[PDB]
Amino acid sequence: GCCSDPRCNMNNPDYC
Repeated sequence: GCCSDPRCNMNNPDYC
């Protein structure tokens, strides 16, 4: 889950 990761969430607007 990309939403759980702060960096993933921030850099992946399509993912989360």
